[PDB]
Amino acid sequence: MKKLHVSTINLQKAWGAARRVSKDDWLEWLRRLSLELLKDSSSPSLRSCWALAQAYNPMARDLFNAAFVSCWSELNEDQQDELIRSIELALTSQDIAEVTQTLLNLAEFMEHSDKGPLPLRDDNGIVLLGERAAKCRAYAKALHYKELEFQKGPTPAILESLISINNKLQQPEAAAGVLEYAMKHFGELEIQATWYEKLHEWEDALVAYDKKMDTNKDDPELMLGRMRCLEALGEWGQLHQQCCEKWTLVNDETQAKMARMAAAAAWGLGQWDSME
Amino acid sequence: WQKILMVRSLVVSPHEDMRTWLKYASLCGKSGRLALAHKTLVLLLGVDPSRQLDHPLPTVHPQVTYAYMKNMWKSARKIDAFQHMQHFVQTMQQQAQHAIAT
Amino acid sequence: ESKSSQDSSMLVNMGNLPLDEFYPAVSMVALMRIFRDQSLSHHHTMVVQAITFIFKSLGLKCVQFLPQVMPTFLNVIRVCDGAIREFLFQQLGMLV
Amino acid sequence: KKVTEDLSKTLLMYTVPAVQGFFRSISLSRGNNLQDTLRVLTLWFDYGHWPDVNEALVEGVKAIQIDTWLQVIPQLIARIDTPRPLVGRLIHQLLTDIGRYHPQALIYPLTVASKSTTTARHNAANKILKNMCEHSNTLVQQAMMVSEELIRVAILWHEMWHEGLEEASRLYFGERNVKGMFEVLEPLHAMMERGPQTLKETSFNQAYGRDLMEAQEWCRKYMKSGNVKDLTQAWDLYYHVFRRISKQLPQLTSLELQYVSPKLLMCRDLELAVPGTYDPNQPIIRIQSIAPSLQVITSKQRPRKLTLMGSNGHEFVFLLKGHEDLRQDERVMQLFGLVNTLLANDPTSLRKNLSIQRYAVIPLSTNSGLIGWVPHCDTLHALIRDYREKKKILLNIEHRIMLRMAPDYDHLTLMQKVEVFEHAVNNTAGDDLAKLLWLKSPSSEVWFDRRTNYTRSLAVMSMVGYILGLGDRHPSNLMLDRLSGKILHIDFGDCFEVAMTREKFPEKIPFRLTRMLTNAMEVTGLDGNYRITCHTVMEVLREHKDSVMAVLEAFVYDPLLNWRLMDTNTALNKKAIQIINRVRDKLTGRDFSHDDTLDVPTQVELLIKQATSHENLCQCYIGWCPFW
Amino acid sequence: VGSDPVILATAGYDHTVRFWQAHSGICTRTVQHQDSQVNALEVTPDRSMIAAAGYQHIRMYDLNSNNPNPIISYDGVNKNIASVGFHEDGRWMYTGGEDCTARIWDLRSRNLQCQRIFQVNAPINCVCLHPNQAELIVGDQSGAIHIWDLKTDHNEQLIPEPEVSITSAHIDPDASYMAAVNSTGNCYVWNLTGGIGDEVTQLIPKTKIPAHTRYALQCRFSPDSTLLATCSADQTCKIWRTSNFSLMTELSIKSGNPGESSRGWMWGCAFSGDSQYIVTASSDNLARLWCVETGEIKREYGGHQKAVVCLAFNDSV
Repeated sequence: MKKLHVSTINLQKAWGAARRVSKDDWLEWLRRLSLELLKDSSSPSLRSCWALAQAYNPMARDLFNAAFVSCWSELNEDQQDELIRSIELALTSQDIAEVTQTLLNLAEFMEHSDKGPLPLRDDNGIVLLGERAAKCRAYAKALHYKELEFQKGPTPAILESLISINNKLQQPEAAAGVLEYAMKHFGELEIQATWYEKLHEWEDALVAYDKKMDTNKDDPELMLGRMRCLEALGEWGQLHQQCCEKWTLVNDETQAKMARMAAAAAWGLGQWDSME
Repeated sequence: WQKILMVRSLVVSPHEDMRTWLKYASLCGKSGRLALAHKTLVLLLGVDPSRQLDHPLPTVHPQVTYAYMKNMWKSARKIDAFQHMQHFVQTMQQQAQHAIAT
Repeated sequence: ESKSSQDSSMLVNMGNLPLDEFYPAVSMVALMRIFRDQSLSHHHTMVVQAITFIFKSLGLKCVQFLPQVMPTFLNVIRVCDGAIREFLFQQLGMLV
Repeated sequence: KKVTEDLSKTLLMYTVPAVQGFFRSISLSRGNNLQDTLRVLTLWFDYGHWPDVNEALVEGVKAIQIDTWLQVIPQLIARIDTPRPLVGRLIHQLLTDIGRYHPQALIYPLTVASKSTTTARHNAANKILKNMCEHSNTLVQQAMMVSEELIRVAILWHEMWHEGLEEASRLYFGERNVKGMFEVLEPLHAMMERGPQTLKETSFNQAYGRDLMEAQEWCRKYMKSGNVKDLTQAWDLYYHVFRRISKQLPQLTSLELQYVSPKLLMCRDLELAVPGTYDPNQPIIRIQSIAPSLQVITSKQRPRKLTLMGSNGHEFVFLLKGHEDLRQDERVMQLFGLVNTLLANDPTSLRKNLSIQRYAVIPLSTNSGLIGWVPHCDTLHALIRDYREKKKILLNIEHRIMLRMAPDYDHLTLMQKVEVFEHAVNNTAGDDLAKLLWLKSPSSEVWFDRRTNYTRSLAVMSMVGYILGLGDRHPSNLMLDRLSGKILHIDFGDCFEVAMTREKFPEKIPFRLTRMLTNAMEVTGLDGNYRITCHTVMEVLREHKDSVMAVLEAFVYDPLLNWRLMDTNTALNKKAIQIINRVRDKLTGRDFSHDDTLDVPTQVELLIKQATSHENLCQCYIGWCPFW
Repeated sequence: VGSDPVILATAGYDHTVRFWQAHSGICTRTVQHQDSQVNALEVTPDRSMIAAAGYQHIRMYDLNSNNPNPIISYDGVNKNIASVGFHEDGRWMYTGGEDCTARIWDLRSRNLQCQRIFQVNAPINCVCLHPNQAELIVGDQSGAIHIWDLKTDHNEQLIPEPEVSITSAHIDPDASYMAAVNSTGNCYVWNLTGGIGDEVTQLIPKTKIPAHTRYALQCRFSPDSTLLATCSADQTCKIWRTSNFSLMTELSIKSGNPGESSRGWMWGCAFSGDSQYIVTASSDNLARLWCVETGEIKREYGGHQKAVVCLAFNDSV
């Protein structure tokens, strides 16, 4: 029945994107295809073909392990081709960017449950891009993958992407301990200001900025970020002073940015025109 | 709460608000960040930076007095913290049954 | 920060794990039944004639067995209760 | 004397004003008594024969609200035998004051206490049982009634004979003890002397109990004759049925309820609450039905799986284990109610939503009793293999290496054993745990949270079990929920150092973080929530170390559990005085250096650090499986 | 081994004692040391015969009687007799066990036990009987060095790194220093005072060697007292000149690849009769006779199915 899948891996490919619901209609096809593809027949699966095509809206929605049976049907090249085609369509679903990103990621798990990990593995990068498509799977399932690549190997970059997602997953202290461990390796340079910022340990970032702000003149960032501590520190006078002290260096950027904090600063001390 | 009270500042002095500042400053104390609260505690009293340990603590707001005290207990000096208490307690049961109007 | 929880305070997944424990087809077979029964629990056009035919398929096609067939009746009965004779004449000639 | 009585004054002289203050805390204590409830009892069990201490402790009764005492009811039951009668009577008195309402906690331990080998207990019971018989009788009966054929079904003669012959033989071969060896067997004879009353008793008495009774006299023949010829005939006789019976024990699965208790197979719709389940604030859940199949786990005693219909129409799965005392954990779980309440107060512990699971614990003998059962939970121990097996992995492959490399293991020096355990764990995969945990959870957050939930609930007994010194945690010693994603514990037998106190393989780890568990959390899940969580724990109690002080010291001094000592040792207060500093050593944080009362985190860390040592690890018992 | 001046013996779990000669490349003779690990390969320093420590036994064999049977397998022990040493009489033997007590043996006394016992506290790391041969010095696992007298029994307790072993307090025949290689991988060095005659030999710290990140198995004085060669759990010999305590010649059995197999550890590392050659017991089930100068194997002896901790290089010559 590979010819069917071959025809379906064609029909599933269909017009990727062109536009969005069509990429989904490509899936809706691919679904109904996979349905009519009958899977391995597996007549029970084959039974669903018309049934899922009856309507069958949520039934037609899954269809989840349909492709599994098909992906379990080998033609591994054709599979890979389809997988690539899928992966391409999944890049097109990364370009979708929404719907399959839900569904395909779902098809990831079930496969990833099946062992079954076979397709495109690791592929985790775009897996993260789907997990960068939207949000919570794009956290929960993502953090998994995120950690998971992190298990293939650590990088501060991972950590950067990583401890972030904890709070993107609202898991605050997990983020910290990572750093806490990461401290024990990664890394001095790794900008713990940005971290402490993302940690919202402001005092630590303060000197951290101060440290780097000792090093050079300011990245508008650093002044901001350092003073972003102070406002988060609640600290005014410095925050007051420094933007008052340095208002000159400001880019219109730094201007627009700091002016806020600056507004916040002088207001903080109940100067007005200063802020104003 | 700052951002709150920041607003709520624009209208009212902290000098009425003090009670609000407290569990605030308390939670600020519980934030571990005393200074800020302490800074407010100063502004709350408008008197007595940690300057002398000898400053009789002005009773202007006994609770506010009470407030910083256990902060001071929390703080490095729990000696004076214990100390002005009795002093204040002195002042209290002195002031208390005396300054009574029925 | 809490109260909006506090003040406000399966078979798929129960199937999702055993799927590999057995034939995926079996699990595929397994998963087949549920969504049907839901759609059966739902009442529409379809109240799922076409699948009652495909319901027929499994029981035939699967040939057996068993238990995931068991809860289906109770619907089917209450479906035939819900029926709405059109399905009956089938359901009847179907349940055959 | 001069001082001691001035003391006796000063003791009492400060005591009784304190006392009312307690009952005047209990005025406002009001929904958490216990620290108070223990104070009085602490006193009540010391100075009570003094009238003044008797006086107000009589007095505070009338202010106190009964549910206070309804907390400590079991301990109150334990000390019913306390001699100095200004104590003892008021116990009975106040019990007799208590019994009218809410017998439902009272009943069973009293129904248990209804017998005593030290009689004063069941006397005052039989007294207050009689005092309670006046109204709740049928229930008191139905309490007894069930417990009657509970405890019967709870232990089975053929096994009793099975075990006894093994036991007896041990005394017989090991000690060459024939004398007290009767006291082994002949009470079972004296058991079967009251007759097999049931199928399984009789059919056993028939098909087997012959040789027993037969050789019974042969052993009595041997008593006087002192010639093993009477006895060695007796032996094979015993063995004859026995060596058969031994093999013939694991024929027992989920028992047909006629063979012993049609008597309970009668029991229906009693007025009587589901065991331990009645709380003062809800309607009783009466027992409604029990299935004619009642099942037995294959394990130490072949523990006995119970299921109970409720009058509310649910099913309450219980377990039962003969010849294992609950009284430890009977009170231990009780501790946790507070412990939860401790955390119930703390915002973040509340926000972080921290608890210790618990279950129904109601001894029948000392050594038997009601164990509620919660499904969706199991030992990690299985799961490991469950992983391994479905993952097609050789069980001991780790330690299999450890012999492969080092069959001399037990005989090695540390650095060796270390290197072994190193080289072992050097070569071992660590993901086995989480992998299924991933899989066995239907999705990531689902997974994630469980991990979280785990990782947290982990930290609890991690810290808590440390301070209590709860020992022997190995993948069997506890269980793991699948759905809630929560660890659970069992195997609480070790109390404080009993795990290190025990001679062979003292486990030098304060509680098990082992690499899987370690690995079990988020990536390097040590430093994350966990240690921070561990802080939260270590935090809270070093305020509340008070409330726990009385708790421990109470059953630290539990007399029926003080002979844990002799059991551990294989006088009373004095020995169990010792650990109560280690407690404070821990509870302070002064445990490590008595110079410092240590910080949370390093103390936390140090406890981690202790839990870190491979040395400690590799020294631990192998069946405990540190490398796991 | 009988007529053989240079005697290189290699042991471990093996439940043998595989005898070799550092000039062979060839198995010299074979003893079976069984029921147990070999704890150490210890001949009476006079080369009388070799008592090989097991689990609750030593086993007396002889260098000079080839492939013998135990003269005494020494019992009255819990676990191994871990730290085993002789008074250089060669009759009188002074052994720490896994007992945590100090056994005073008269071996040619028929009695299978030690003629005396002293009780140290923490599990015994070492036995070094001071060059005076009147002073027992024992290490323990908390790193509390019992400095002990054969006669007045004084327990003097050195604790250079507390709570953690000095794997061995080692004896150079001078005892200018007492260097005790810790558990942790840092060997302390303690100038031994010259009141030795009255059994003083005070501990004057010179060096805690930055010996090893991970555990340092043993620091080895050149019997010359010249060099100090540090055995390792992280598998390196670092020779810190007993004079200078600078690395002279490393034996890195860290071999150029990190975690393999635990490629074997620096356990004890020979000072040859000239202290120019160095034998490395290891996890390798082998031992490698290198050159203390250049660390160059003259002859490596595999006999073993079991990691070689245990070595004997004995020249009484």
